[PDB]
Amino acid sequence: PMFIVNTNVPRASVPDGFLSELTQQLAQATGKPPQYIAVHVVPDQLMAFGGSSEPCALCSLHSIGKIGGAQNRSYSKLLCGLLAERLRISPDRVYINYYDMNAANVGWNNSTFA
Amino acid sequence: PMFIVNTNVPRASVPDGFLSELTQQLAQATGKPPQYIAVHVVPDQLMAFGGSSEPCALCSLHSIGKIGGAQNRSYSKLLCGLLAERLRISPDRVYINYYDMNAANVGWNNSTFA
Amino acid sequence: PMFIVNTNVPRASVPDGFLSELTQQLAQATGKPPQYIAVHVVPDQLMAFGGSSEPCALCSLHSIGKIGGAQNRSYSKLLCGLLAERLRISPDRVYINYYDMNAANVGWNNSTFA
Ligand SMILES: */C(S)=N/c1ccc(-c2c3ccc(=O)cc-3oc3cc(O)ccc23)c(C(=O)O)c1
Ligand SMILES: */C(S)=N/c1ccc(-c2c3ccc(=O)cc-3oc3cc(O)ccc23)c(C(=O)O)c1
Ligand SMILES: O=C(O)c1cc(/N=C\S)ccc1-c1c2ccc(=O)cc-2oc2cc(O)ccc12
Repeated sequence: PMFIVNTNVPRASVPDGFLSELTQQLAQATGKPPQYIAVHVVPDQLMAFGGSSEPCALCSLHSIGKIGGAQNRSYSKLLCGLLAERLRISPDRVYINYYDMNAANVGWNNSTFA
Repeated sequence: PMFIVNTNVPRASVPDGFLSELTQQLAQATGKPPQYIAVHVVPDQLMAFGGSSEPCALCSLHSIGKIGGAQNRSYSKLLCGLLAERLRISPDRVYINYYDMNAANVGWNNSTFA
Repeated sequence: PMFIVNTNVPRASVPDGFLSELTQQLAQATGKPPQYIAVHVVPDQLMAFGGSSEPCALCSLHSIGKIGGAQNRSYSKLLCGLLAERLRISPDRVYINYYDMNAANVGWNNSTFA
């Protein structure tokens, strides 16, 4: 998986170990080796949700395949829970866009996963 | 809808209240309340368009329906107009990628929309 | 094409002229005029790949056509090669998401490409 979180929460409010925790939790949820997991947290953003710049997040979760999608709900509970507990963002001010990529459309190590 | 603008315009030339302006304009364009509108503006970016570092933008509009058909062109007129008038970016140095999301691929508030 | 690189390598490591280099290399690889190419480099990011904060990147290449099995493999060697040589990022710590955009779904200059 590749998980990206864009948030207006400041850098100082992102706990030490947060990328580690995302990685470990994504490994547990997908059941796939953690060595392939990419995580990206982007704090201090100029963002609003519902016209308010209270804490919010816009996220992306990319997975590689064709039959992917069934775990989206489970991921939403997991990831909203992490953003709430760690970054103090209300789950109702988070969107997570899920993208199931074709292997031929993901590059890695000089080629693609096709 | 979720609207994201990445630009090399500096933060100081982003007007005060610009997030609210985007939200309001999208509320009018959609005919739906501001409540579920998310906006994200990213200034100060290292960008080039056409080999030039004159002001430019790369944008995304994600919507669960409410796009396609003649709506993408209408959005482009609205959103290029706003970026030209407020951020002083030439419309010919803006790209906007439109994404018609499936509700099952959008997470929010611990769940997904379908 | 539109090429975006998100990386934890510092801004201070990005060579002067890297945006121009990416623009020219993309032109020659995709066969598209440099005048239409957008590049966006985002350094200093809070990222991990495989649980490690060693240099890594998450990239996107959007194109209206010119995306496919064989083309993407070639692009991956080219783009990993530039990230390795210029930014010192190992190719096995890079993902590139390729998006074949329909012209109807790309806004530009107050309108869309189709
Ligand atoms: C998150 S995106 N986890 C992840 C990343 C890469 C891979 C993986 C492949 C996925 C899908 C494929 O069709 C082929 C894959 O091949 C490899 C090959 C090597 O060497 C490493 C990883 C992948 C997975 C995965 O499911 O295997 C998961
Ligand atoms: C921008 S992304 N505006 C937005 C976001 C979500 C929703 C909305 C749904 C949209 C599409 C669906 O198929 C189902 C939706 O269900 C809900 C349910 C709840 O509780 C809140 C919002 C949505 C809208 C929308 O206009 O309804 C708009
Ligand atoms: O001509 C192209 O293949 C093209 C390539 C681009 N490169 C990266 S995203 C961007 C845009 C276009 C293009 C473009 C691409 C597809 C299409 O159907 C129509 C197009 O029309 C154009 C008109 C113009 O004045 C300028 C460019 C286009």
